[PDB]
Amino acid sequence: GSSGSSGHKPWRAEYAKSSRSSCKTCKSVINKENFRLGKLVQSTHFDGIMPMWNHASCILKKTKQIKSVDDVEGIESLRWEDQQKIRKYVESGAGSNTSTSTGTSTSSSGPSSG
Ligand SMILES: [Zn+2]
Repeated sequence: GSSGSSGHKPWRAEYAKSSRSSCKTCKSVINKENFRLGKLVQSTHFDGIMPMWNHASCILKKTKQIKSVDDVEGIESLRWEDQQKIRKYVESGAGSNTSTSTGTSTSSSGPSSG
């Protein structure tokens, strides 16, 4: 795919228009009409960006994920309650019950089929 829009937000916000995608944090299906989050990670090799699809609640529960609501794209399209989950997460100490962990464990990361 071709494009030309300098600058790209790390996180994305938009209601899933399908139920084919499956979260990575919980490894479940993301039914359409739901608020999810996609962690865009640029690569050095030649390959279409891989948006890490994860329930908006699967990420917010984690720590050191989002810096500010400004980093989230399309966040203005999300429902009020949803938009709050972001700002109310980036402003306040990410995570609850002081539950902080270094990223996520490794799961056969490599030969992943698909
Ligand atoms: Zn999930």
